[PDB]
Amino acid sequence: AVSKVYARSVYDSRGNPTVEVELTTEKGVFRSIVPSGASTGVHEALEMRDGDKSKWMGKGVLHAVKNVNDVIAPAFVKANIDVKDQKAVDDFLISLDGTANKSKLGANAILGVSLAASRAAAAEKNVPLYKHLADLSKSKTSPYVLPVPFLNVLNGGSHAGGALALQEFMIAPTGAKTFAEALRIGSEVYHNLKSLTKKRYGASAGNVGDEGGVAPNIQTAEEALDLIVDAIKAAGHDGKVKIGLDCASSEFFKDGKYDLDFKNPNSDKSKWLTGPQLADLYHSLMKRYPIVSIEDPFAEDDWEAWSHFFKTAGIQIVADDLTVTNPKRIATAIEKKAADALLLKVNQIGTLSESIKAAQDSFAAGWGVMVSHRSGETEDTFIADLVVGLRTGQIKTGAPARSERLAKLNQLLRIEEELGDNAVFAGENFHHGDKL
Amino acid sequence: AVSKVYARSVYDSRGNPTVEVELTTEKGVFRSIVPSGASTGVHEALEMRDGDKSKWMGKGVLHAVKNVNDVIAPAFVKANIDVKDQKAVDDFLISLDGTANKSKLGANAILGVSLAASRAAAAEKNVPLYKHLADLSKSKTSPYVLPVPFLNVLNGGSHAGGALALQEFMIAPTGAKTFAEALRIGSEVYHNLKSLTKKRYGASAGNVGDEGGVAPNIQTAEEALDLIVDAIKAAGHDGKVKIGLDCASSEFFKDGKYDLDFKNPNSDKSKWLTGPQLADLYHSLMKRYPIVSIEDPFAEDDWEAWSHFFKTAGIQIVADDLTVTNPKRIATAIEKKAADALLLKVNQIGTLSESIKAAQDSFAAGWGVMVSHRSGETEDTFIADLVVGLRTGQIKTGAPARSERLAKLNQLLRIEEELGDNAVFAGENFHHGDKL
Ligand SMILES: [Mg+2]
Ligand SMILES: [Mg+2]
Ligand SMILES: [Mg+2]
Ligand SMILES: [Mg+2]
Repeated sequence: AVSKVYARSVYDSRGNPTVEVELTTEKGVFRSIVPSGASTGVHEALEMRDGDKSKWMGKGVLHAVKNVNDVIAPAFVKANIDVKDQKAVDDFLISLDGTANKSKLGANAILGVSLAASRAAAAEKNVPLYKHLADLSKSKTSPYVLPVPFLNVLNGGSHAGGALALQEFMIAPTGAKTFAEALRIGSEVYHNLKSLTKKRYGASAGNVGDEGGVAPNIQTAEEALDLIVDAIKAAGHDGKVKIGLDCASSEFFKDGKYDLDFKNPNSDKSKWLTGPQLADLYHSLMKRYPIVSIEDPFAEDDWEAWSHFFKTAGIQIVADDLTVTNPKRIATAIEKKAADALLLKVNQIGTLSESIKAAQDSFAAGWGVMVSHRSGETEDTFIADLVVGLRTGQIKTGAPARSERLAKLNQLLRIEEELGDNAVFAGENFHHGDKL
Repeated sequence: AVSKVYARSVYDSRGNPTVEVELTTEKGVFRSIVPSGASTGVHEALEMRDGDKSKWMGKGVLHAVKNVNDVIAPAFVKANIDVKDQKAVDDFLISLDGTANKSKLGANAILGVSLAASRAAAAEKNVPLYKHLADLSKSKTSPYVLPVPFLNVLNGGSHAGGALALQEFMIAPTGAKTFAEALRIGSEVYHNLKSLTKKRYGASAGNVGDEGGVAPNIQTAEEALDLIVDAIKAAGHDGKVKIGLDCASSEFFKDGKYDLDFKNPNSDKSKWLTGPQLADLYHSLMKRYPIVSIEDPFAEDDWEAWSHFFKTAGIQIVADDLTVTNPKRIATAIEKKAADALLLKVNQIGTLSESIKAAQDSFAAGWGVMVSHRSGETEDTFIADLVVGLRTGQIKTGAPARSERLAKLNQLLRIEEELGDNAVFAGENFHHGDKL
């Protein structure tokens, strides 16, 4: 029984204010913190900011916070809802906002309540969060599946200063036998990468991006990939580690063309690429490097481009800004055969229930599901329990550096240990972890 | 009644393993995570690493973990100690190691148990950590004192790739009325700095160091301070923000001289400076910038240089590597009049009890106490409750970027809120916050 709902302003991993919510019950106080992206898709739910340039550079969230305290709270408490009933909770919240993109109260106002409720519910059932989560989603729990982590060891695009267009370059230790081993191999590659990087491009190149990866000032994907393969090799893990990319192409799409030098204000329009051209580029990288997954190869509404590449790709193709964890967007994606994996971001849609549906819809279509954090994270470890609850077999929560990332990775170590013989690591079958 | 003592290996903010301890009582599970330094003094208690180059590059902690699980555990449980008596807990652990520097079990194995015990006690006494702490240390609680945060917005030395020798360039919002206000302005400054940096030094210059600060490739302190001052002004906080430094001189002390270009393998020996020469430089900077604190201006055992400088300092002079949170070392410094402020690090000494004593002896001698994190941090927020419990009035826990840093800051916002009207912000009186 909820006796209280309260919100406050806290800081994210980038030093920007964010919403933190606290829910009180007979069982105790439950907390949750909302994340925040940088390369946020146009179709994402509304993230409300104060816009006051005299405070936090106009990035405060007093309004959103106010909505929780002044509007949401009173009613919620009055409603007397069963926290164990996620759908109920969410329905209430959505009903309260009334808009399609949560423009009334704001997604960051709603999310926090939604997430806090699930925590309170788990306490009530006297079960671990990932367990309640599996319950909510009707996932198979025998056994549970530990996912393969996709570590963004090299940052580009909007996550770091430099010429690199592509946003994330990740390593996936699909060759590990357990979650612990995977993370060990992952950090080993990471340390080698930092050394090489400094060695090949100067000390400064070893400084890090928003997500904790090294951020060398290079201009081609080839140079980034060469470093990674050399690092994997130097670490002694060749063949056990694969690569995944996050192109975040919408960030550089302009006038129906893709600008690979978009970070340069004086970019050369003649160099801009067409969908098909960009597809040729991707293909070149695929043939040369052990890439097993590409995210956002084409812009958020460039449907034809995704569908075209999809038929020749032959590897996991993840939709991020294209789907925005929105069941309706996914249906279209599914119809157009544009991708084969969903990038799940609680904050793109705004409610847990809606996110769980997105996952269920994807899995129903034979798609894969990759749970993810946002570039602006917090000490909150929700997603760790989530990926296990949903049995996706794959997560992306950063490089093995910067605590907003390790918190989730460490959390996964604790769960694996707890589960013992009741869990298996996804390994090479990460694409369809849910079916393991 | 402690039923179980357990430990596991987790990862720090740089991707290196570390010790995580869990203490189980009738009241629940209490956890603690140990931080790890980079520019560690020769006198620090022993941090135990495995040295198996085939795993984690030799930085494993399996041994320390095993020490806790197989050595400390059984004897601790069987001892039936009362967690409420910190002293008895610590005395027990120390006697068990039996070395001057915790070289048998490792300080990293010991600290986790010591700190975890204090959490369990607080639960038992049904009080917030900071209160239990203020209790353990006989601090005056009316009101409580909230500390000024020293934010390390510009990183150098061993914390980042680049030429900059001095380790940390910090801002301190002493001209704020509340901690919440302090952090607010601190971040605003921070955002301004990052922008300016990128403009003045280039995109890559905005990338960050280990502690969340920007890392421009500059060679002089003046370049650094100039960036900062412009940032303060630009953000509109001219007057409310002061500057602090962590020179970490021990790292560049060689042959009785100081090398301001120590990262350069071709450093110019003729350029190396004498103590008095270095002191000159300092006085030069203090004259031109609102610097209010200097940490480790001289080497760990270069006593005479310290004593010399102290005579005409006229500002807070903090001892770090020189004192290593060691009472015996503190005695010496007080006597030789080397500094007037202690840098408190539980991991430099090893037990909560010993660290408390250190603070007490410092306050007794009329010194101030700056509570501190380590460059290799975790999601643990213990020090937030610690600074408050000791009522020091000042803490250093990083820039407002990277959750290993924000987690502590967020936690202080929470406490501020909770204390309400029963607490004051130290402001301009940080030096003697304990006398407020
Ligand atoms: Mg994005
Ligand atoms: Mg993405
Ligand atoms: Mg140091
Ligand atoms: Mg220091």
